[PDB]
Amino acid sequence: MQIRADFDSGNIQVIDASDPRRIRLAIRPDLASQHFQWFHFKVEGMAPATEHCFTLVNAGQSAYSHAWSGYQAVASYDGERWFRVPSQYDADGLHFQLEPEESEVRFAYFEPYSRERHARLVERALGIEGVERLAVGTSVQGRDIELLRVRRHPDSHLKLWVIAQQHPGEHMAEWFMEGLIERLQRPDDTEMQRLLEKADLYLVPNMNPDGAFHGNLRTNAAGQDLNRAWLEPSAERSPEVWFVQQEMKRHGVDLFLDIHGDEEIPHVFAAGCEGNPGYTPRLERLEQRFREELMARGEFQIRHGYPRSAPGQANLALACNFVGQTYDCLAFTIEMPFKDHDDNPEPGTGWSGARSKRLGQDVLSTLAVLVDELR
Ligand SMILES: N=C(N)NCCS[C@@H](CC(=O)O)C(=O)O
Ligand SMILES: [Zn+2]
Repeated sequence: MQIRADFDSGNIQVIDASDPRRIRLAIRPDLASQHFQWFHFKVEGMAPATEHCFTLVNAGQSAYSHAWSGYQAVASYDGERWFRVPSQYDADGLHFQLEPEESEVRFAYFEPYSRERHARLVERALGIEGVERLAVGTSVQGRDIELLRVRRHPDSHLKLWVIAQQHPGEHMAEWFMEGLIERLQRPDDTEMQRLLEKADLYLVPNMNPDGAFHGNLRTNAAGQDLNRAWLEPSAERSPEVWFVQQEMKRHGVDLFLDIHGDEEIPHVFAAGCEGNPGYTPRLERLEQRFREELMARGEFQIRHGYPRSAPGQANLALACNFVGQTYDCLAFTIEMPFKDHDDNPEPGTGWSGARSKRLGQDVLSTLAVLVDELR
């Protein structure tokens, strides 16, 4: 058989694939940083009625190695239908098995979102009523960072910002954006009519095109963790973030959602700004309102997530905290799992692109209810 990762978001190093029950592979570190966890490769020429056993030998050295426990790898014969496969984790690494029904199959850490799909999403968005490309940034390697604006009423006053995938390996993030944008196509959507009569949406489908294309997990091309560059952005080292901050300064922000994915926690959740020195009772209540309304509508919960920050101990280098404090607006880091959303088990696919898309649509419903309370 032959294994390769010479394509968009591909990531893998082949050690030995001469024995179907002893396939050995290694995950490749980011272009310019030590991080790694995301993997994506294709296998071709597999024999029929044959059990194939894979091992990612260096999983123990990954960025979040403790997150491998309970994680099931994703696979697909066509690149459209993705399914989970039996996986285990021990000192030897991550292992997964499959008796392929076809001669070729792909494996990935999560259902991938290619830049080609990104182009299609942008093309689709600009064909929707009220949608325009407000601005465009440039990544370290010269790829577009589109900023889309949804404005259907020339007298609205609120600016709701949603950006995604600052960390390239968190592909569920742009899937979330696809769901959000596709909902805008609906001819008769009363909730969106109400929301857009009072607010415009500022959307950034992908914050790290270089990292995504190169199959990176954490950093942009220059090796910078974009979500640690908000306190001191650079047009040279973190142009992706520098771009967004300039646009925010000019248009204003009344809501900010930073879409991410968490390797360890098998639950969808949101991390707020309770650690901000600028945190206020107003924001405390708004965060409560958002979580409650979203939990009542989508696959979202509150018990599991990151620990809350002690008063005034937040790291302002993170987008959620920086934007929330700089603009005194409701702000959250939305986190979807690489595993499953255990509250609603669907083992066959675990968390997926489709469920990510749905969460995006349910978030829109939540914003529609809270619009009059944002300011
Ligand atoms: N409150 C913290 N420290 N993180 C939550 C926001 S995103 C976070 C997790 C993620 O990357 O998904 C990160 O930027 O590392
Ligand atoms: Zn992230």
